[PDB]
Amino acid sequence: GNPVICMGHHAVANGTMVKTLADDQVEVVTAQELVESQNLPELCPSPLRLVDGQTCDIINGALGSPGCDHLNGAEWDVFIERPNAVDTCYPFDVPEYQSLRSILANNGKFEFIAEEFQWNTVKQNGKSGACKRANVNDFFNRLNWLVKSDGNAYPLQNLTKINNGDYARLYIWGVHHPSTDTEQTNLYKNNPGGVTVSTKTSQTSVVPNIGSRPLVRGLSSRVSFYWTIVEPGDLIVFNTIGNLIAPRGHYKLNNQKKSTILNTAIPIGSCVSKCHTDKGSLSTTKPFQNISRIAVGDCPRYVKQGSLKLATGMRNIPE
Amino acid sequence: GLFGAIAGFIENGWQGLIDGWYGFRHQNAEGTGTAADLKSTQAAIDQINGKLNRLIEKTNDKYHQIEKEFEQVEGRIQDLEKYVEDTKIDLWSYNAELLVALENQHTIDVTDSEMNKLFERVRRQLRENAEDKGNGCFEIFHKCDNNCIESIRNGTYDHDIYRDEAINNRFQ
Ligand SMILES: CC(=O)N[C@@H]1[C@@H](O)[C@H](O[C@@H]2O[C@H](CO[C@]3(C(=O)O)C[C@H](O)[C@@H](NC(C)=O)[C@H]([C@H](O)[C@H](O)CO)O3)[C@H](O)[C@H](O)[C@H]2O)[C@@H](CO)O[C@H]1O
Ligand SMILES: *[C@@H]1O[C@H](CO)[C@@H](O)[C@H](O)[C@H]1NC(C)=O
Ligand SMILES: *[C@@H]1O[C@H](CO)[C@@H](O)[C@H](O)[C@H]1NC(C)=O
Repeated sequence: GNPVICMGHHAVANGTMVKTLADDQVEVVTAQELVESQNLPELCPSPLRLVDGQTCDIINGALGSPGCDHLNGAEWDVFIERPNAVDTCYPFDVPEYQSLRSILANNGKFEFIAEEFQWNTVKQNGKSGACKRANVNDFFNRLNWLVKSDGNAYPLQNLTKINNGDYARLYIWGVHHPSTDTEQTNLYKNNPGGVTVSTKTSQTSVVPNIGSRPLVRGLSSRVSFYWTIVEPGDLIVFNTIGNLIAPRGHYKLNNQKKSTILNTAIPIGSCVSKCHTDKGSLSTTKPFQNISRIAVGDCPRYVKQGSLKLATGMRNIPE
Repeated sequence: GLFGAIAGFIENGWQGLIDGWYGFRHQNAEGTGTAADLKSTQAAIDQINGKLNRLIEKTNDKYHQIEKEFEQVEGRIQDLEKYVEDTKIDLWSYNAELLVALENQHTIDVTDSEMNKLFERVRRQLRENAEDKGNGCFEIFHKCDNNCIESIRNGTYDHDIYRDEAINNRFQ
């Protein structure tokens, strides 16, 4: 009596090293990489809606700077802001810049509603050579530059916009900063000027600053931009004795704000992906990625490791 | 492996076994053969693709977050933003490292387990007609032609058929 039967398992010539709790290098027959380390050299325009700012960043888009007209009516899941975006208008600053940029980005649309402001004797539509539009002196197309009458009057301004619609409104308004008191006086007569924007629940007051400032786009003067959100049932009051860069209306806010912004130079292609990094879209089923902590959409989780191998087979012991 | 089969009492795997993870290798009077075991193979495969699927596709659908790159320091607020992100990344990297280590330790034990189950199943079919040689092989103490071998492989082997022949060979 001597037939023999043996029970055994498969093997291959060269398997894959994996880690366990116990051992850092164990050879198994097959394994699968869980960290995505390759990205597409482009951003996928589907199935998320990407809006390419091109030359305008999102703040300049909102203000209506020249070159930003392609952003009118734009709706996005992800606003693509370009590193080489260029200023094309009056030198300006925004005191809570990142906060405004967040609101605009999160909101997800540029839907502007023109409104009629009955500014008193003051003259409207001040323009500049710092803000040329089609080689003609111009300004932010969402803003209205008010100055004294020809008969040197800047009467205290005071008009009111009432929100009785079914959506919160965003008003963007500014304050002008002359480089001289002469400059101040030839513009607004009054010195100092001043703005107070009020709602039922808030009032915001700005006193203009006059000083020598670096030449930006051939100017030493500046505009500072502010914003006011007016919920339905509330309203907004504008008050000026000089220096107001007035709104021409309001942007619409969504009730639910679900969008965001991505700053990257990566071109938009023709691929399909729901995961976007600042280095390009990912096309993967892996649960992790080491490409960038900056990631928007339906993405793998960002980790530090370059590789994590999951065993998908038994230990490899050949011969 | 907790069971000591793979890289244990089975000294190595079979590169010639290419149509299954586990199988049988026999030698009788008419020759030798190697055949895959479907049920043990499928059990191991089912338990592994199961892990794969629980892993691949969960939900990290994120839009508006926080800024994560900064040109110049600003102080307190920026420090917090960077600290939150760095904290978040270390925790997830830890989770990923531990997950893969646990899963792999489990996968190796499972595959070692299925090997042992297959061995134990065959042992039970063979009753008193065979003896463990210690290397994952049974010495069969009766003539066992190809049909006989196949009956052990498909689970129709009837030990009573050969018992008298086998007992006599083992003990005299
Ligand atoms: C206003 C006046 O009576 N003085 C005239 C000066 O405007 C002018 O001074 C030069 O001004 C240069 C740029 O002028 C601008 C501009 O930004 O394009 C011209 C705009 O039309 C004007 N916008 C208004 C009045 O709403 C704008 C504005 O005053 C300032 O931007 C506010 O700071 O001025 C630049 O500053 C030059 O360095 C300067 O020589 C002189 C000389 O051309 O003519 C005056 O009649
Ligand atoms: C303007 O201001 C006056 C007081 O100065 C206030 O009573 C009135 O409600 C305001 N009206 C408008 C049109 O803004
Ligand atoms: C991601 O992992 C690969 C190796 O898998 C490595 O070459 C690359 O440097 C890693 N990326 C980063 C940003 O560290």
